[PDB]
Amino acid sequence: GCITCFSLFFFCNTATVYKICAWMQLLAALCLVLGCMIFPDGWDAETI
Amino acid sequence: TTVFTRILDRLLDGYDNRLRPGLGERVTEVKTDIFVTSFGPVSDHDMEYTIDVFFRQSWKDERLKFKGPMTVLRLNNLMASKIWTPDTFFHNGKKSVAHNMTMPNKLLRITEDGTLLYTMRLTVRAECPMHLEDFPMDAHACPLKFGSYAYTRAEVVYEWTREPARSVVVAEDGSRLNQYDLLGQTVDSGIVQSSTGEYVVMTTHFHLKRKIGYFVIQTYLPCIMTVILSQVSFWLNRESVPARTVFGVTTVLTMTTLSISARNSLPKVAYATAMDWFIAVCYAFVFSAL
Amino acid sequence: WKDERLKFKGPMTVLRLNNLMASKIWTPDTFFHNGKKSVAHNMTMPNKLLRITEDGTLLYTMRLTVRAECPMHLEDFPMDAHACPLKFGSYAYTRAEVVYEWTREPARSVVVAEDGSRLNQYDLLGQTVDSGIVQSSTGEYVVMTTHFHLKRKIGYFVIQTYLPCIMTVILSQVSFWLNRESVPARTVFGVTTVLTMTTLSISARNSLPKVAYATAMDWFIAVCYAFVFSAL
Amino acid sequence: YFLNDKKSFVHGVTVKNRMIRLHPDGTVLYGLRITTTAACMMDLRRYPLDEQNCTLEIESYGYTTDDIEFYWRGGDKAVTGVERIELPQFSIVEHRLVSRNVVFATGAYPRLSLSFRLKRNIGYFILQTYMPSILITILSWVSFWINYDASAARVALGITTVLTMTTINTHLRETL
Amino acid sequence: MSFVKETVDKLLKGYDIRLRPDFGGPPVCVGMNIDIASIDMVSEVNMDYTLTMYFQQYWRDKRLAYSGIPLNLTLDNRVADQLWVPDTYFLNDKKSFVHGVTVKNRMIRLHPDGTVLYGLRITTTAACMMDLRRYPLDEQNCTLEIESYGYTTDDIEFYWRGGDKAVTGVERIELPQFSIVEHRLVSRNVVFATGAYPRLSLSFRLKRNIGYFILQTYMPSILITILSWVSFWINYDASAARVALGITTVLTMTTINTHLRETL
Amino acid sequence: VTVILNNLLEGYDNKLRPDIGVKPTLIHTDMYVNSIGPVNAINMEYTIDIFFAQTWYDRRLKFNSTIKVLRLNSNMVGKIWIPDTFFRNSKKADAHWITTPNRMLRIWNDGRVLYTLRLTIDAECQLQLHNFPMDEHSCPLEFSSYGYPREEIVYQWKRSSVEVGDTRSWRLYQFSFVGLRNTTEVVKTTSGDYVVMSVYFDLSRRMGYFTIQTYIPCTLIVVLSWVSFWINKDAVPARTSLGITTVLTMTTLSTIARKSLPKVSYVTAMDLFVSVCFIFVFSALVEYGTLHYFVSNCLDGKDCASFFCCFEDCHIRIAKMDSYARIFFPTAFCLFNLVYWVSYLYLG
Amino acid sequence: QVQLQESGGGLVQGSLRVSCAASGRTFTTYIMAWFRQAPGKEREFLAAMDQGRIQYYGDSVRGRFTISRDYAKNSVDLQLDGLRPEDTAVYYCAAGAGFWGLRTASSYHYWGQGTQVTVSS
Ligand SMILES: *[C@@H]1O[C@H](CO)[C@@H](O[C@@H]2O[C@H](CO)[C@@H](O[C@@H]3O[C@H](CO[C@H]4O[C@H](CO[C@H]5O[C@H](CO)[C@@H](O)[C@H](O)[C@@H]5O)[C@@H](O)[C@H](O[C@H]5O[C@H](CO)[C@@H](O)[C@H](O)[C@@H]5O[C@H]5O[C@H](CO)[C@@H](O)[C@H](O)[C@@H]5O)[C@@H]4O)[C@@H](O)[C@H](O[C@H]4O[C@H](CO)[C@@H](O)[C@H](O)[C@@H]4O[C@H]4O[C@H](CO)[C@@H](O)[C@H](O)[C@@H]4O[C@H]4O[C@H](CO)[C@@H](O)[C@H](O)[C@@H]4O)[C@@H]3O)[C@H](O)[C@H]2NC(C)=O)[C@H](O)[C@H]1NC(C)=O
Ligand SMILES: CCCCCCCC/C=C/CCCCCCCC(=O)O[C@H](COC(=O)CCCCCCCCCCCCCCC)COP(=O)(O)OC[C@@H](O)CO
Ligand SMILES: CCCCCCCC/C=C\CCCCCCCC(=O)O[C@H](COC(=O)CCCCCCCCCCCCCCC)COP(=O)(O)OC[C@@H](O)CO
Ligand SMILES: CCCCCCCC/C=C\CCCCCCCC(=O)O[C@H](COC(=O)CCCCCCCCCCCCCCC)COP(=O)(O)OC[C@@H](O)CO
Ligand SMILES: CCCCCCCC/C=C\CCCCCCCC(=O)O[C@H](COC(=O)CCCCCCCCCCCCCCC)COP(=O)(O)OC[C@@H](O)CO
Ligand SMILES: *[C@@H]1O[C@H](CO)[C@@H](O[C@@H]2O[C@H](CO)[C@@H](O[C@@H]3O[C@H](CO[C@H]4O[C@H](CO)[C@@H](O)[C@H](O)[C@@H]4O)[C@@H](O)[C@H](O)[C@@H]3O)[C@H](O)[C@H]2NC(C)=O)[C@H](O)[C@H]1NC(C)=O
Ligand SMILES: *[C@@H]1O[C@H](CO)[C@@H](O[C@@H]2O[C@H](CO)[C@@H](O[C@@H]3O[C@H](CO)[C@@H](O)[C@H](O)[C@@H]3O)[C@H](O)[C@H]2NC(C)=O)[C@H](O)[C@H]1NC(C)=O
Ligand SMILES: CCCCCCCCCCCC(=O)OC[C@H](COP(=O)([O-])O)OC(=O)CCCCCCCCCCC
Ligand SMILES: CCCCCCCCCCCCCCCC(=O)O
Ligand SMILES: CCCCCCCCCCCCCCCC(=O)O
Ligand SMILES: *[C@@H]1O[C@H](CO)[C@@H](O)[C@H](O)[C@H]1NC(C)=O
Ligand SMILES: CCCCCC
Repeated sequence: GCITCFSLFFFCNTATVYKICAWMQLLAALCLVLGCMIFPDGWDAETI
Repeated sequence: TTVFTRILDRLLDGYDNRLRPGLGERVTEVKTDIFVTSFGPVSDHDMEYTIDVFFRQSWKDERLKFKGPMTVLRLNNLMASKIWTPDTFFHNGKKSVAHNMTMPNKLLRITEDGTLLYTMRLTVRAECPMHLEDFPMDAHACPLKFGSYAYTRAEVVYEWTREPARSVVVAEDGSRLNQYDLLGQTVDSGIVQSSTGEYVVMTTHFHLKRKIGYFVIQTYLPCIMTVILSQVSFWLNRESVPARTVFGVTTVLTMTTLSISARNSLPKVAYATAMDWFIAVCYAFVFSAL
Repeated sequence: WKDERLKFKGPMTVLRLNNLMASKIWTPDTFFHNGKKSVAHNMTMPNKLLRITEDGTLLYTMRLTVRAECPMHLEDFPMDAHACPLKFGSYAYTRAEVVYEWTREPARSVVVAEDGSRLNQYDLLGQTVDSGIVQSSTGEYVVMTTHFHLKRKIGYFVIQTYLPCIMTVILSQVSFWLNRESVPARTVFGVTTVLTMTTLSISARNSLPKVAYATAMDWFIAVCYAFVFSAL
Repeated sequence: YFLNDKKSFVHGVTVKNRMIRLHPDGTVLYGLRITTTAACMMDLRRYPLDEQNCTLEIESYGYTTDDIEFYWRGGDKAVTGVERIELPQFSIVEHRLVSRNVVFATGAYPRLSLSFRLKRNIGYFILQTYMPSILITILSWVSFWINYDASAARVALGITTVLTMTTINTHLRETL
Repeated sequence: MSFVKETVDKLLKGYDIRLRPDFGGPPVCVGMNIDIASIDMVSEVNMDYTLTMYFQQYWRDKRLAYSGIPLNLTLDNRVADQLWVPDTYFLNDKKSFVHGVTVKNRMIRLHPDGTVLYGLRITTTAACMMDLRRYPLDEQNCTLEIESYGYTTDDIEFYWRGGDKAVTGVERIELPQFSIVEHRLVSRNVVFATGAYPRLSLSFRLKRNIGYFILQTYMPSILITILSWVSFWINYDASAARVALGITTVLTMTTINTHLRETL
Repeated sequence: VTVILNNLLEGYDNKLRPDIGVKPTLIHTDMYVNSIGPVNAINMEYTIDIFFAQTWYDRRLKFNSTIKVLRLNSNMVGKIWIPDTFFRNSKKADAHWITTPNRMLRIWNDGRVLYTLRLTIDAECQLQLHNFPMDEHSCPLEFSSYGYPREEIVYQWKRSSVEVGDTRSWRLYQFSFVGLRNTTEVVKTTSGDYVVMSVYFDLSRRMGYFTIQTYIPCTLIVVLSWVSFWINKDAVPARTSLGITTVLTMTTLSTIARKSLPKVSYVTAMDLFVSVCFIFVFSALVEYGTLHYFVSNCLDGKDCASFFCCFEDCHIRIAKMDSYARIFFPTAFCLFNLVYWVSYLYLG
Repeated sequence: QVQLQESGGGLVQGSLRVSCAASGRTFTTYIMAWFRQAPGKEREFLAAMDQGRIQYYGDSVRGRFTISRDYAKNSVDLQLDGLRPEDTAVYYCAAGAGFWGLRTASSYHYWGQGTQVTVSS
């Protein structure tokens, strides 16, 4: 979505789009951290 | 012990299975009855229906009398095929199956007095002609008719073991119908005068009534709502020419789609059903609104 | 064929045998190489006839419903043509043991009935009759081959598929002749012609064998769809 | 045997539905109960306003007229039950019987033929295939009574009528 | 190899197929095993399901006991036509067959103590009553009922060989539409006037998968309804736009409904 | 020669395998695949026609003579011992009996028996239809002796194990025959341990029909949905009709996505592509609806409201939503296609 | 309209034949039956014949009355033999698919005028 929001650089003010990707990348990083922390929790599975 | 094998070996001595019991001096009387384990699907496309039955007949053959400590004698299928049994067949059958898994699903018991009891497990597809004038509001009486193929009325006569109503017993769980409801059975007997002679025909009639809720929710109600949209066209201001034209023509297209879908899932009938008349009137109403 | 063991003499000249006795005599183990589930009719009785001439010549006639494989390459559908084969020969006996031949000249030994064409889709142009040898791990086998040439009928697809697609494309191009200010009207042409082409494409593809490669009709429909999209 | 059959079988429940009846004079009656699918070449160019002509041919496999002859016992009353037939989509207009010797080059072979002339019933098609097409064609003429300037209305009407005809044709191709 | 030949010939010499093991004695106990190769089809219309299995029956026959050959004699399956075997049959069956390629998929194995193992590869269509009022959110229950046609409990008795582990291969079954939540084995004696007849019952509980209907039925309808709500935000005077949107949403819902009617 | 056959059949018990007490009976198997029939993905099965040949040794059938080989039709096949071979994953299999039984039996003087027959098998193949129509499968055909465990019958593959014909005369509509392989395993059952052998045929689906029929039309419908963004605002009937009728066209197109497949309860690649395109057209229509509605009517630098969340003015600029959607929608669709196609072709 | 005309005698000292001709609809697939009503208002089943040419009879008139159908003419005939004084009644011709019936008048939708029969000794 941020790579898509690179398109907004034509019209919108540069600062607000930079902040939009900033918040979007921060949220993406938070999701990636949550995934990496939750993934070892599932190692108890009978297949694993 | 030796008594069983001796009686089994000595029963068929001089027995001619080409001749019916009491040939030329009496009429072979067959007491028959049926236990319907499941009233199979009814295919209105093919005008047929499947039925699984424990079909058991009984008669008397004095040629097979015997004496011993035992009053009942079980015959294996090889020997059961070596003696005369009725040539019962289903008049309106299309393709019936005698079950053979794991061994022939039939049994033959003999009493010391010569009474034979012959039980079979069968799956019979039978013709059910249908009057679809009042479809989907219609009801039918699908028949199941059987009798001797070769022996006329003066040689073999079939009868019901018990009262005819109680001689065809349907299992409580044995109603495998999606479209219909099995209201009940009517058991009867009659005579057919064929080109070869008179024959006794034992008949059952299973009474079926089609369920209507599916056609109400799928066809009647959406068609009525489409028509109601067609009259709702009238309440828009007359100056909305493109709006009302689009409304009418797209309502006609919707009605056409509904008609196609309604008929696509139905048997290929020539004359018109009640569903067809309702759909045609709905066409007329949307067309007249436009 | 000829069987010296079955020679007989008498007032007769031809003696026909019933099925029980015919099953007690060697007959060729002919089978159809490209065959499938095939039927040997026995209504009311086995449709077979074995006859022996006084000099041991056996004639064996059967009535069969052969279901045979016709490999089809439907790239040119519906303008395609095919040569459906019918190959047969001995199963167990190699070329050194059993050899097949045609009773007459090869062209005249496979005779098609005048009114036997039960074809709806195709037209039977003709037949080609030949013979050959097929190699195998077991050995060489004689194979008698026929090839029936079939040409598909095009008129149904013309009236049902090609003509409505062409007319839809013409309708899409008709939008160019209206004034530019009729924006809803020309939008309605464009999108409804797209929807009509979609419906026609789905219908045309529905009644066609489920091949994963593109046929000629698929290319025609794709180009028409592109034309309608371009008009919009 | 039946020359034009494709798949036939004698019914076999509860036993093989055969009948042998010997008469004192020596006459033998041999009865079978047979369900047979028989080929019928149909000319459907006038479909659904078409009459079909379906026959059953009965021949001897390996006997000529000097060894066996066929005839229809009872004459025209040989075949019964046709009057009691009501097909879902056809109506049997007439049935005919003919006995003849096919003069094949080796020798003459007997043959019987039972023909039926079916006539298709059209109320289905009239009520369902012709009526909506006629109504949609009539609705397409409504555009002529609308003003020229009303572009959106006339265009929507015409193109949606075209779409409806396309839908009818495609789905009728699928169903038929 | 010869000594086996005389031993087998002696066993089959004088054998009476008509007489069960211990004809005058107690009932012969017949254990049963099933190995489910596959559950092929589940027809809601016909209300049945197809099932391929290796069905094995174990019993004891003193007539077939032999000594001097310490190994189990796996005989050609044709010998099954000469030996007595139970008259088992599947009560809720509609159409079944024992496979026949390359030879009849049948097994006879004798044991030195007289134990007979009799195996058959059977594909059976079995009727299964279905209650589809909650379809596609329905949990069906489909069973196979095994019974003796002629013999009552005095003559024959059934049991599941290995107990709850008698039927195997259920966990390896994959069904695209269903998931086998669990299976159960029951052994009982149905009581009638004639007598108590033994019966075994295999049962499966099938949970219909919902994802197919989520993607094909529910999400399109929800999205089309949400689009139909868009008219409320369009201006009142835009009659052509709002009417076109509403009537085309109605047409789209009709199209979805009819297509689902055809495919399902 | 009849004397030889009569002598061989004398004192012969076909119920007993050769070497019943001595050693396992070794069998050498060969297959010639005439045609791998169509792959029926609905029932998860595929048809295959084979010439199946088995070679073994029978000491009882040794004969001393100058003939050195007896070549025979099916007549004696029932008179001798034959292996109990059956196909484990065969839903339905049939032999061939027209004109006569399609079987062959050859017996050499040293006791070697070769037994060949033609078979048509409808073999089960559980297809994992993820990545459809980019899916590839390796459908097996397994067989083993029904009754005889590994200690009694052992199969062995020969050098020319499985042979194939042209492979252009085969009935494969959807797939292309990629390759072949053979394997031997020992499978434990309640009866015992059995020498199972499998032949895996590798198949890959063709995408030409799916490319022409659903991928390209769905993409074009998405582009036509984008065309609404260039239509002038206040052309309300035109834009509304365009959006909703493109939605209807996607609804029509999505029907044929699953016509070939069974009712699997997971999203295939085709389903995902169609779903994403549907969301794209839905989003275009919702975008126009929103635009029309809103137009008709401590030490880093500063603080946690100006160094982040833009709470100084921001909505205001909604009139330019078409300008954003003109480039946002093609960018989102192009990025989706780049991740979509790279994922299903190269990474996995 | 669908009508079922009846024809036959009304007086006999005897043997009689009562015919029934149906007009307005083809009853080839329907069951055609005869009913009797003596004075006292009680309707009695006599005979019925099916599309399969299967003849059902009532116990009171089994072996005496014979029912036949001419499907080409779309008519049903009843031959009455061994008449008695107690057989005097009005005879009705009926047609209709036998639902819950084949022996009950409620299952028949079509009926005719009826024909009077009297026997004097
Ligand atoms: C419940 O009930 C069902 C039956 O309703 C039962 O199923 C039945 O099982 C039996 C086996 O137990 C099975 O019988 C055998 O069939 C073999 C031949 O094929 C027959 O089937 C094929 C195909 O059938 C399948 O078709 C479909 C799939 O393709 C589908 O419906 C099914 O899957 C079905 O199985 C069919 O094409 C054949 O048609 C004919 O050709 C045969 C050629 O061999 C011939 O035998 C048949 O009679 C028949 O020919 C007549 O009909 C045709 C037209 O159809 C006419 O053209 C002919 O002129 C004839 O009129 C068959 O129907 C067959 O090989 C087996 O025969 C052998 O049986 C034993 C074997 O040891 C011997 O006692 C026999 O003698 C015989 O063996 C001899 O022949 C073979 C073949 O050459 C040799 O290899 C042997 O060495 C041996 O040779 C010796 O003896 C002969 C004399 O006998 C001598 O001449 C030789 O020189 C030599 O000395 C056997 O008959 C039956 O088909 C099947 N019925 C079905 C399914 O419909 C269930 O099992 C029951 N339930 C349970 C669970 O038990
Ligand atoms: C303005 C101009 C005026 C024009 C005039 C308009 C007139 C309005 C027409 C009404 C049609 C009446 C149809 C009723 C026909 C009689 C059918 C009937 O007896 O009702 C039940 C069927 O319905 C059913 O359950 C199926 C359920 C259908 C109802 C579903 C709720 C829809 C809610 C949406 C609103 C609906 C109302 C709108 C009407 C315009 C019978 O089944 P039952 O129980 O015995 O056993 C279970 C079942 O599975 C077997 O029947
Ligand atoms: C394989 C994956 C493919 C990835 C492809 C991704 C492509 C995604 C789509 C469009 C990108 C659009 C980029 C447009 C950037 C053009 C920005 C521009 O015009 O220049 C100025 C600088 O902006 C800026 O510093 C912002 C810098 C933007 C940088 C983003 C573009 C770089 C793309 C380089 C491609 C590398 C690929 C290599 C992959 C291995 C801003 O203007 P301006 O002052 O007048 O406005 C002020 C106000 O008053 C009115 O706008
Ligand atoms: C409104 C005015 C009134 C018009 C009234 C006319 C109405 C519409 C026309 C015809 C309807 C007749 C029914 C259609 C019948 C089908 C036509 C037909 O029979 O001829 C076919 C020719 O195919 C073929 O050349 C294939 C070609 C089909 C015709 C189309 C090709 C030219 C399209 C160029 C695009 C221009 C775009 C316009 C841009 C300005 C085959 O026959 P042939 O004997 O060989 O048997 C071969 C054997 O396989 C069975 O057919
Ligand atoms: C062409 C159409 C256009 C595309 C459609 C629009 C795009 C929609 C976007 C994302 C959703 C995609 C979902 C894809 C399907 C997901 C299906 C799935 O895998 O999850 C299921 C769970 O369902 C579940 O608990 C769900 C249980 C049902 C709960 C009700 C859900 C209805 C929605 C609730 C309101 C949401 C409001 C938001 C509205 C926008 C698993 O169980 P199921 O047995 O199947 O596995 C059998 C397994 O065991 C076989 O091995
Ligand atoms: C196609 O139709 C043919 C007839 O139109 C079918 O041929 C008939 O096949 C059945 C069984 O398939 C035969 O009936 C059986 O015969 C066996 C053997 O009997 C013979 O052997 C005994 C003992 O050696 C001997 O005593 C007899 O006289 C025979 O020589 C027995 O088990 C029973 O009798 C059983 O009825 C018919 O006999 C046979 N017809 C004729 C005229 O022989 C053919 O099977 C059909 N094709 C199929 C089903 O695929
Ligand atoms: C002939 O067949 C019989 C019957 O299958 C064989 O008897 C059985 O052989 C199995 C396998 O060795 C035995 O299983 C085992 O049981 C022991 C003791 O419980 C356990 O320690 C092992 O781990 C294994 O689970 C089984 O007990 C035995 N007896 C039965 C089933 O009654 C026999 O061995 C076979 N003989 C030959 C020569 O193949
Ligand atoms: C079938 C494919 C056809 C593709 C044809 C694309 C031609 C578009 C050329 C754009 C011309 C242009 O720059 O003027 C339009 C606006 C300028 O803003 P405005 O003042 O006109 O509202 O410009 C913009 O602000 C955005 C213009 C759009 C740029 C992105 C185009 C991507 C097209 C690829 C579609 C697959
Ligand atoms: C449930 C979603 C339906 C689709 C609605 C699309 C058009 C929505 C436009 C914006 C709605 C929110 C604005 C609220 C402002 C107000 O109070 O009116
Ligand atoms: C121009 C905007 C759209 C961008 C997406 C373009 C790609 C459309 C997908 C076309 C299907 C291509 C099929 C690739 C697989 C193949 O042909 O082997
Ligand atoms: C089949 O197996 C044999 C022996 O195991 C081997 O030589 C041959 O290469 C195999 N076939 C293949 C890999 O295609
Ligand atoms: C300008 C010509 C466009 C053609 C589209 C196929």
